[PDB]
Amino acid sequence: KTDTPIQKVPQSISVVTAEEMALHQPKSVKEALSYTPGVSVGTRGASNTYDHLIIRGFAAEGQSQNNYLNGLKLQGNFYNDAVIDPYMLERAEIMRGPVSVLYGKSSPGGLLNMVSKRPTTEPLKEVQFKAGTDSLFQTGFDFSDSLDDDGVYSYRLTGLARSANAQQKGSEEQRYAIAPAFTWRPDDKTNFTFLSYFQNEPETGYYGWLPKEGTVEPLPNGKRLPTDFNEGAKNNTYSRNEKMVGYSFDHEFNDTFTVRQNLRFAENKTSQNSVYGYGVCSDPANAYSKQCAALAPADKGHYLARKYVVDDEKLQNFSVDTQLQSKFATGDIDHTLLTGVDFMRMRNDINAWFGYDDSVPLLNLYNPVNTDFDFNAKDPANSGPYRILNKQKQTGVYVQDQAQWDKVLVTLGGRYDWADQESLNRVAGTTDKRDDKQFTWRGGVNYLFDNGVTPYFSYSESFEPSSQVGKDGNIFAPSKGKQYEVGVKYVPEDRPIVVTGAVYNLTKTNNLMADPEGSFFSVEGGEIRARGVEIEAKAALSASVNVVGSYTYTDAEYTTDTTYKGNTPAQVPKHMASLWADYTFFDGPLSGLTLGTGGRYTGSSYGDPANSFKVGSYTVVDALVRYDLARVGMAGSNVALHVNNLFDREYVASCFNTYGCFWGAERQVVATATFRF
Amino acid sequence: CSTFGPKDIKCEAYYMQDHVKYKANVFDRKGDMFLVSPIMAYGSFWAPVSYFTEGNTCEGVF
Repeated sequence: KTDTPIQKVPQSISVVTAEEMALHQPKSVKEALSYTPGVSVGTRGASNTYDHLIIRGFAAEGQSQNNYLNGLKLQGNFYNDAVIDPYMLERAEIMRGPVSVLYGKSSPGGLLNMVSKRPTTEPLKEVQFKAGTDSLFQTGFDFSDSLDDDGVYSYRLTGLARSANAQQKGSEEQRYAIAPAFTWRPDDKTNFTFLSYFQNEPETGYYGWLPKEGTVEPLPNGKRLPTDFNEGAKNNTYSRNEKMVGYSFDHEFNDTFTVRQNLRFAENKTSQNSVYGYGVCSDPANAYSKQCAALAPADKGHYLARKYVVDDEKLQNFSVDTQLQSKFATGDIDHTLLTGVDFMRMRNDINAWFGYDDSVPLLNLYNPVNTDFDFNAKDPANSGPYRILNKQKQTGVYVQDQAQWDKVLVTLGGRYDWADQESLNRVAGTTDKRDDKQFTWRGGVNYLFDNGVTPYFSYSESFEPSSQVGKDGNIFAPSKGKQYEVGVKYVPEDRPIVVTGAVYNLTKTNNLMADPEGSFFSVEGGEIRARGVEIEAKAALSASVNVVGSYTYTDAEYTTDTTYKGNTPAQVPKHMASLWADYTFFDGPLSGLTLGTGGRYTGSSYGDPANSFKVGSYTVVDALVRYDLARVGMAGSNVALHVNNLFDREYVASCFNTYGCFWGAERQVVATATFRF
Repeated sequence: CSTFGPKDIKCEAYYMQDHVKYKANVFDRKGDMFLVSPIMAYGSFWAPVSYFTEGNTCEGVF
C-alpha cells in the first residue's frame, strides 16, 4: 500500500529508444549510438558492410561481433556475420562495463544489446519514406496491433527496402529486410514473444582498401586521391542473406520464483567476388611482386598492386539460454538469484578461392582503368583454394546474485564454460579439435545514495571465444579478459539529468591484430592492456532543449608481443568526444519544428601496428530538422530532413597498415516523411 | 543543472518490470510522450504514454 517504489538500481545509462530512433532515423546501427560514450563508430569510415566499433580499444567479438540481439550473442564467424537495420530495432543499448556474468562470454568492457521491435497492444500503423543523396530511397513499413479485446494475442510486422549508390563510384548498396513478430500474453506472469528476421542484401556495398598514399600523404605527383575511388573491378559483388527465428519467454510462478528461456535459430550466408588493393609498389609489402618489380624506381610510387578473393559461406547457428530467478531474502539482505545454462552450435562451410601476390593487374592512379575481372580463373601460381568447415559447441553454467542491504548493492556472479571447436580443411584432410574449459566470474559493489549518486567498483573477467580462423585452418585460442573498473553514476530520482564517469584497466589475452604481413588471414599476437576514462552527460535542459555529451580517453598498448611490444594498436584514438542537442519549438507559430545539431570529434590515431604514420584528428558536424504535421491534421506524422557532415570535410577515418586506409563520408542529406495512422 | 528539479514534479506514473510494479516521476507532456525522470525506466527522458500501466495522477496537464 506504499506509494510504489521507483527504480534505483542503475540501468539504461546508454540506451537509444524508438523515440530517439525515429528522431535520428539512423542509416545504420553504426549511427544511432554515434553520440553515446565509450564507442568510436566512424572507425570503418564510409562502408555499410559491417557494423564494428571500438569500445575501450578492443572491438567486435573475435573481431566478428561482440553484440547481442534480444539476448544471445548475435552471431558471425570468418566474415559471415549478421547485420540488423535500426528500423527493425526498438531499443539498441550499449552497456559499458557490464557486471553480469550472462555477458561473461562477451567482452568485459562493452556490449551492444540490441532489441527487436516487440508487438504492441496499441494500434500502430507506420509508413516511412526517406530519400536523399546518392540515389538513396529507403521505404519503411511498421504495422502492429492487438488481435483480441484482452490483448492476449498481439502482432507486429516491420519491413524495409533500401537501395542506394555507394560513395565509391561503381558500388551499390541494396538491403531488403522483413521481420514478423508475435506476442502471446495471457496473464501478467507469462509471455511468449516470437521474433523472426529475414534480410536479403544483393549488394552489400563497398569493402576495399586504399594505400596510405593518396589518402593521408600526398601522392608522388603532389595531389591526393579522390574521395570516391573504387580500386576494385566493375564486376565486384558482395551479397548476404540472413534468416533468423526464435522466441523470448518468461513466467513468474510465486513472488519468489521466475523462469526465463531464450532461443534463436539463424541461417546466415554471404558471397563475395571482389578485388582489394594491397598498397603501391613502393610499399614495404609486395616487394616480391613480379608486376611491381618490372617498373622504374620512380614509377613504383604511383602504381597500386592489388589482389582478389572469391568466397562462399553458409552458417547454421543455434543458441539457447534458460535461467531461473529466485527472489528470496536472508535475514535483512534481500536477494535476486539467477541460475541458468546456455548452449551454442555453430557450423560454417567455407568454399573460397583466394588470390596471392600479383594476382591482378596494376592500377595507374593517375589514369585508373577499372575494368572487369575473371573471378572464375584459377591460375595455380597466383591463386589458391581454402575449403574449410568450422564447427563450435559451447555450454556454460552461470549463477549470479544481486544482494541488497539497506543502501548497498553488491553484484556477484560466476560462470563455467565448456567450449568446443572443430575445423576441417577439405584440401589437406586436416581435422583440428580444440576443447577448452575455463571459469570466469564478475563482481561489482556500489553504494546507493538517496539523491541518485552511486559510486561503484567492479572486477570483470571474460571467456570470449575465437570467432575467426587462420590460414590452413588455425583454431585461434579463446580470449580471456580482466578489467578493474571504478566510477560514479548519477541517476537522479527527481531532476531529469544523467552524468556518469568511469576509469578502467582492461587486459585481454590471446588477441589477434590480423595481417600476418601478407594476406588478411589474420595472425596471433600478444595481450593488450587498455586504460582510459569515460564520461557522459545526458539531460533535458528545459522542455524545448535536450542535450547529450560524452568524452572518452583511451590508452592501450601491446603487453607481450616483443615485435610490437609497447605500441598502441591502430585505429584507436587517444582522445574522443561528441556532443548533440535539439530544440523543440512547441506552443508557438512553428509548433512542431524540432531543430537539432551536433558534432563528433575523434583524436589522432595510428595507422599501422609498427606506428609509422599517424592519422589526423577529424571533426564531423551533423544537423537535422523535423516538423510534425499537427497543423495539417496528421497527428504523429512528420517530415524531417537530415544532414550528416555539414561543412563537408575530407578526412581519413583510420588505417590498419601502410597499404590500407579508409576515406571518410562526405555530406549526406536525407529527407524523411514518416506517417502514422 | 537543468531548469526543472524536485519541485517541478507534477504527477507520478506506474510501470512494471521484472514482474513488480514501480513508479516514475512525470513532468511536461508533448502530444503523447511524457517527460518521466527516473531514467532507469524507459532509458530516455521523453517516454511515450504506453510504456506505463496507469498514469493516474497525470490526468490534469491540459
